[PDB]
Amino acid sequence: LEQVHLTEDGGVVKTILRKGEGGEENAPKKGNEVTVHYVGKLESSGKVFDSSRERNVPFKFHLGQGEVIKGWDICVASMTKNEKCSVRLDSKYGYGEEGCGESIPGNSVLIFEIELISFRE
Amino acid sequence: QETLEQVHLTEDGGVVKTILRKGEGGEENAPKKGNEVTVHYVGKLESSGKVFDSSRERNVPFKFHLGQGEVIKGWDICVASMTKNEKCSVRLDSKYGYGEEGCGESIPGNSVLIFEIELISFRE
Repeated sequence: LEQVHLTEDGGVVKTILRKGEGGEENAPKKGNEVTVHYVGKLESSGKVFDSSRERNVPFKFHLGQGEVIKGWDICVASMTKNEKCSVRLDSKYGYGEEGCGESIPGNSVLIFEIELISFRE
Repeated sequence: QETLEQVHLTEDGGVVKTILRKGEGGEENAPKKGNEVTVHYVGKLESSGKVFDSSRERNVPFKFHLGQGEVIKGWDICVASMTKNEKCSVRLDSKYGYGEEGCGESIPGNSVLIFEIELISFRE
């Protein structure tokens, strides 16, 4: 087991499933475009609400710029190339009391399996 | 402040586009279902005027595949109607946005959204 508490409130907890390359040169940096695959589920039901794997299209975003939910910017910033994790996000690090659309109720804990495939600038 | 034509893209008034800058003419200049489009956008709540998301602030154009349901419905409908270099303002009723649930701290349930969208480019 390695369950990394990335925030001190226990709201972002990254369980490492497969260790990445591990280097200092090996983590993305702020403003980098990252490429990931992910599978997102609600903790409450365990049901998947979004999967880039199902779409067969890797997801790209720019790190640390608020293009994704807070818990993603925190989690991905902690990953190394080829790392696969399962991250548990309290609602404060996801969509909060409001929720998001039909699939994510208010105050939902989200669990994402994230695999960091590559990054560049 | 110019008097600008509004283009209704649905029969229910829920997606209404105002062209601020006309894009390039022709069909070669309209994106097709499945194309990767690149846009800049600024999204605000109609009720308060608060900006909830802006690719312009990030200085990073946003890319998605058109017509796949990978963006809110009003975006699939609006961008399908644009041509290269068009800049528009589109008003989305919540049916075409985030619905009764809303989306995070900045988008309440049943919110009308206003997006300024610029279609920068697209490709297969």
